[PDB]
Amino acid sequence: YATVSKTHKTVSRAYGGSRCANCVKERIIRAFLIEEQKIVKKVVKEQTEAAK
Amino acid sequence: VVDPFTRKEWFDIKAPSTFENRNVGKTLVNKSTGLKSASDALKGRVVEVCLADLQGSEDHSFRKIKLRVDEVQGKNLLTNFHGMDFTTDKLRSMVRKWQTLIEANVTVKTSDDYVLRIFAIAFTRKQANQVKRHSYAQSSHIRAIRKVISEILTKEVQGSTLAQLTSKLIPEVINKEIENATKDIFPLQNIHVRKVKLLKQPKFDVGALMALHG
Amino acid sequence: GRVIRNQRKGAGSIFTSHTRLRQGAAKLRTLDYAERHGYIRGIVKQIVHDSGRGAPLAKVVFRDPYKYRLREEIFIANEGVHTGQFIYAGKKASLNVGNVLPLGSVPEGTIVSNVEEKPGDRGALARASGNYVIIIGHNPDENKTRVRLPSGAKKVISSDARGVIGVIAGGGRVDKPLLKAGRAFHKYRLKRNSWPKTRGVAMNPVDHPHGGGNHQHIGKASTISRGAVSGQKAGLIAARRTGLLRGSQKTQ
Amino acid sequence: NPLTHSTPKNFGIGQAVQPKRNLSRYVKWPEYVRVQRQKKILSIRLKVPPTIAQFQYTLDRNTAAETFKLFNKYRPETAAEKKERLTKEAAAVAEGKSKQDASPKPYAVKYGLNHVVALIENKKAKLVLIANDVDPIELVVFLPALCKKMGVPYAIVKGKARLGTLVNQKTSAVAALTEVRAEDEAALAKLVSTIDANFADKYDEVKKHWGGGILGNKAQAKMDKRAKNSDSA
RNA sequence: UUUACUUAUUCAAUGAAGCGGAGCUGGAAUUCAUUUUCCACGUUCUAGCAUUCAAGGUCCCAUUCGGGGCUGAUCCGGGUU
Repeated sequence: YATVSKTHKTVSRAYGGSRCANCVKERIIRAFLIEEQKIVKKVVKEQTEAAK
Repeated sequence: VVDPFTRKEWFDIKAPSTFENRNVGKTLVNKSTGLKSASDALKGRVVEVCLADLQGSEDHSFRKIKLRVDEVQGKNLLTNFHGMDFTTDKLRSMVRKWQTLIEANVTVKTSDDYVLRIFAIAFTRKQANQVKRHSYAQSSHIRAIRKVISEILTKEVQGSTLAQLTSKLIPEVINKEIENATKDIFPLQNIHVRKVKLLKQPKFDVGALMALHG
Repeated sequence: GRVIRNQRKGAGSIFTSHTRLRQGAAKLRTLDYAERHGYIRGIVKQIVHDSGRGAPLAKVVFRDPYKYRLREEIFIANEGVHTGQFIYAGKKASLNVGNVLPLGSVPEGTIVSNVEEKPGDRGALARASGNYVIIIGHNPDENKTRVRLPSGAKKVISSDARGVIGVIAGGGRVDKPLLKAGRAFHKYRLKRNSWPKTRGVAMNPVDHPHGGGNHQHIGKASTISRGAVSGQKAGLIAARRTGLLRGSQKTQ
Repeated sequence: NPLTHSTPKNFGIGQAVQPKRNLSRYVKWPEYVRVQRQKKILSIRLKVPPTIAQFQYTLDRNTAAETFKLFNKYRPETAAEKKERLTKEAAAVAEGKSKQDASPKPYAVKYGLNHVVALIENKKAKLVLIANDVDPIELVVFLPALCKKMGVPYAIVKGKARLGTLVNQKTSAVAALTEVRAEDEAALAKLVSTIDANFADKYDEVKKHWGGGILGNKAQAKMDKRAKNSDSA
């Protein structure tokens, strides 16, 4: 492995030389979705404890 | 040489703050002699006595009160509400043949880290110009009355432990509430608590045990 | 007389563990800071079966709360647990199947597994394939949780004592006869040589205690004192009962 | 301010990285620190004997400050000045031929266990100071009780080292002074009565004085939860 | 003749990380006049991401090309459990 180029061995992509990118597609969509669902389920708490 | 009667000390039993006349009776226990006493070692005792002789009523002579040992201060130990059992001639008298009986189970807790369980047995009656000496229910009657009794007691016993629990059971608010509610169609008489006993207390702490004294 | 099998196996050599290929042992996440306080967002790696057992193991990896680190710890088998199940661990984590926390910090009747007389033991009782434990008593005075084992034991432990909800994945394992003693040979392939077994009435007097007689028999009552000598130990060690079994042992 | 925008970070149980905490309390300890600290700690666990209970029990700082304020000018002849003692009776006993008595007898602070012990038996000492040190407790236990039955002064101080540092040694344990100065004679008298009502007569009550029986802050605050929250609220 | 605390003796466990108490906030019995007290203390839709004195808040820098604590995350006391 250690005797090749980056642009020949692995790729110039995100986690190209670790997982597979297919199981990594179901990741960005699962990760970025609950990061916005986390701010959506974060500000709701900022008002549930403001009225009292 | 034995003679163990000279080693048995006499203890006086008091009553709660929700009941009248604190002075009940004089019984015996165990005075310290051949090494052994009666204080912070066991305290696994209760009290079985009718609140009729511990109040002053004859037309209302039923409902046995169950208590528990608390703390002793110089030969004057108090007690707290930890039960309320009944006699067999009370249940065997209300239950006759040709009529309908009901069993309703419910669990209610407080805010002082206390736990207790209550019950409620319901019965039936007649109407104006009745001919038949019989008639049963139809199932679509028993289901409704069961979930109604549980509702009112689970939201009137939480907070200030057995202090508020007894503040509605003795003055009979539950008996006249369920009686007039379903009275719009089919009434039903009696319906009491019957057997009710507590079993889980917080721990010790003289601070919380003083908020309920007299 | 000579020496007998079990007495020889006492010294050790090959009567060891047939591991090597095996993934690991049975030790969860010892109770610490957040474990006796709150909880954690647990993540199960997979349910790979151990190379030499009956019921598989849930290799639950924990997200290290001291820097970006992920060490894979180990639990037992839990009836119905998928890959990627958020199995949370914490005294403040709700009572869910597969999830774990204190027995006194949960209700009576609750069936847990991998129970331990001490919180953080990473593994003690209720760990065998297909069996369970049931909490039949809760005395909050001096953290005491009275739980019941498979034969009928009243071992009252701590309220902070570690116990995970669920039964061990592997029920009905012995509810099915193997027929072929060959797969019985296949099971011991990664266990030990505690099989095959023989009759002492077959060996010679020197070979074993039952030994001798060109007519075949034990000689002296099979019944032996529950604490016999390290040479006369082979038979019925304390059989107050013997014939129609009632599972009674110490006192039932 | 121009581009200084922050965001919150949780640390509260089961989540987030726990940074630089003060591990000072729960840190890995070796066998050497293990016994020396729990040594003086096992010494507060059980009751201190009638003989001891006086070790940890001592004199006040200010009074002992003077018991060293004048004891510094009482430093014996070091290697260089002791060699200067031999050059004064060599340029006198030869150049003027002296009869031994050329250099005046010593007027400094006394040093020596066995000897300062023999000083109280012959009570030839003017003052005596004792130390609450020494590894073998049963080795120097007779210093206070002898001073008492012979009437010689004894003020247990924190510093057996200064006893020997301003004496050319390292340790000494007994700082006596059977002499005085043609001006520091006031120091002798003042201290003889000050140290008198300090421990001499104190022993009349400390006659059957017992100590120890104390636990750590752990068994002390939870000891005030069972036995204290028993009656007192 | 009886049970208590622990320091000897002794178990189990970790790469001695969460101890005793109390307290900052809030909630939960409500006050015999005011703090007369009990519980929690960022993580529960989902095979994800978590790491460089954390960033911020604040001051000395002799101003700089870069740096330091305190709190953040309570503090007191050394008895890892």
